[PDB]
Amino acid sequence: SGFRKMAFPSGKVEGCMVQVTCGTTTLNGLWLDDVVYCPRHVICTSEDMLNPNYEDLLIRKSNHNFLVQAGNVQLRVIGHSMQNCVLKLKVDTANPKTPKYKFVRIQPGQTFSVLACYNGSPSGVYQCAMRPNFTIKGSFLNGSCGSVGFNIDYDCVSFCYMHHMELPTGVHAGTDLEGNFYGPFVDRQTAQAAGTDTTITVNVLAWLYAAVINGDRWFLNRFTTTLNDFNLVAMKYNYEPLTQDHVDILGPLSAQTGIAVLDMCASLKELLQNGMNGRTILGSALLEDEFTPFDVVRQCSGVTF
Amino acid sequence: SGFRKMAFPSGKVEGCMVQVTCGTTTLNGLWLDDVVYCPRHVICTSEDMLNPNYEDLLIRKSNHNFLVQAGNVQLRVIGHSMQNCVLKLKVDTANPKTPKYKFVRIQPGQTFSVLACYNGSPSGVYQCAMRPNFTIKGSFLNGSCGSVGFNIDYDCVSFCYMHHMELPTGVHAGTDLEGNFYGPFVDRQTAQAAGTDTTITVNVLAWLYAAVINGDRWFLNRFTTTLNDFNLVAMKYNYEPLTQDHVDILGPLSAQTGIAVLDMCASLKELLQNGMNGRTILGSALLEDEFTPFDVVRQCSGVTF
Ligand SMILES: N#CC1(CS(=O)(=O)N2Cc3ccc(Cl)cc3[C@H](C(=O)Nc3cncc4ccccc34)C2)CC1
Ligand SMILES: N#CC1(CS(=O)(=O)N2Cc3ccc(Cl)cc3[C@H](C(=O)Nc3cncc4ccccc34)C2)CC1
Ligand SMILES: [Cl-]
Repeated sequence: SGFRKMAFPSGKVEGCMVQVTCGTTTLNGLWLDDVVYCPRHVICTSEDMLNPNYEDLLIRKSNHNFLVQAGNVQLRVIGHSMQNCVLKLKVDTANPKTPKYKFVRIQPGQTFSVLACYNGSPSGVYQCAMRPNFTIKGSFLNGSCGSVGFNIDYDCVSFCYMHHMELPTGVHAGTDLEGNFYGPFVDRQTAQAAGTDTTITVNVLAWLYAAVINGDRWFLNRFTTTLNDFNLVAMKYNYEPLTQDHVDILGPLSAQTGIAVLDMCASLKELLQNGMNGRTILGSALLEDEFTPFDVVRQCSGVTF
Repeated sequence: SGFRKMAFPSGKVEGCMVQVTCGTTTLNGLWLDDVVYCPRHVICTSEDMLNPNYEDLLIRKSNHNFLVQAGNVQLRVIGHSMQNCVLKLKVDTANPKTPKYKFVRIQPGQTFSVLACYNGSPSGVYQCAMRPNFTIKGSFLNGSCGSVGFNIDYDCVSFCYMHHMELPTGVHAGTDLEGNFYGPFVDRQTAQAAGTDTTITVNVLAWLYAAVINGDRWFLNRFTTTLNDFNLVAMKYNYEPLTQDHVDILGPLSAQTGIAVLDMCASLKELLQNGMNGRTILGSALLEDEFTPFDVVRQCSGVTF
């Protein structure tokens, strides 16, 4: 029993975190094999950020201008290149702690673990989701740039996010490990804002199934709905549309609890129109949307890494 | 900016998890130096658990009855002894991945990270607190016994909890790393139930100071209160008494925000009376009590917004 916001064990990622310094700027790098990956804005001053020309700033740099520190050991930079908004530093030593890994680009609604780092040293681990507006609600202070997001599929670390910036609303933006931003953001000090956000419907449904598995059934009712009628109600409350793909993905949980997906949709409709009436679900007074159907199955079955 | 339920990076603990087998029973062990620590109920059958005589069950066991597996390597048990409710197995190999560590006994209200394991393999990491009734609200399935709770302040891992059992209400009970249970609980399947749980008042106050640091003041008011009048109100809402020790501990957060502890107590009294009226504090519609004053200082910025 129990249902907690759970992150993947971070050990395989901790062994890759390094400190990258370029002049007065210090941030975090990811050391895999003989390459260190970090945000390209490490080569900028506060002044450059206003309107940076990254190739022009990079051409003026030599290998010895980048200081890479792994623990208390200094690594030697023997090459440098740029791919989108990520700087790739070739080093003389391959990381002996390099795990089995892949670079993956995730979709909004997908969750991942974040290993927050400062000066190449991991400080904490938490779970979060890529919001429909492409931002993440992280917890990051100055110096956290270069911190990474990941998932573990069997024994392989899937790196999906690298941290670059904080928006005025306190939410966060970054790139995949190939340097492509999630969302309409740019790595420049200029006016940028998160768009209006929506609730991840398939995730709230998965979390309602996790509550049923744990004994919270007060919100169940005898009613059902059509997929079209549920989507008209979802549009009214700023919830993402539910597709037939989402219904198929919820199939295993629907069979385990004996509650059809459209039967659980009728419960969600009543919760939206009437509220919780002083009651809670899994210790929460809000409808939680940062657990995917896979996360629910994983936590209710004990999958190890 | 941001405020998340954050766990310590688990890497130092993942490198200590092993599988312990005794007959038909399999659970997790913690391998530090040349000793494996695990719950003593690993020597019991389901039948033994009603009224076990551990000394009598243990005297019938030899070193070669315990199978310890670290990764895909088998360890050799060369000694065994019992200390309170923990079994200590001496092995022929010292753990090369043993971190700098301490065994610490915590008080109710204190938080820690849990590395949930099955068959000696880590599955997830989450944050939780020792409830005032000495239980923890974890997320554990059968096979999770022997999973550990820890803090990693600075570079030293302080082990504070080892998982032993689930109570009928779905909550969890366990021991410190010296085998002493937290609470009036026994490693015996007897009529046992958690006492009435209460809210950790000093933690809710710390979390209100975090909300102020992150730029929110909607809940503050022009009032103050005496310590005694606050306690008479709080206990009617099932909140733990706030002691002078707790007031002293909140001193640093009070000086940073400029809000006196008894002024913050007045806001909490009003929030308990009025509810939130459709508003949230740090993304929550309930008052959060699983962040200590020390966790808030560790995560939040030193500059108030
Ligand atoms: N809005 C905003 C803020 C950011 S900033 O203006 O100081 N800043 C401009 C900027 C522009 C583009 C890029 Cl790619 C990076 C960056 C940097 C960036 O975001 N860094 C950070 C990242 N994370 C968490 C931070 C917390 C605190 C201060 C910086 C933080 C620096 C004030 C929060
Ligand atoms: N009530 C209850 C339950 C546990 S039990 O009755 O099967 N059980 C009695 C018992 C008594 C004392 C001691 Cl020391 C250990 C133990 C064991 C124990 O708690 N194991 C577990 C531990 N954690 C999480 C579990 C989840 C699911 C099943 C086992 C779980 C076995 C059914 C939840
Ligand atoms: Cl303590």
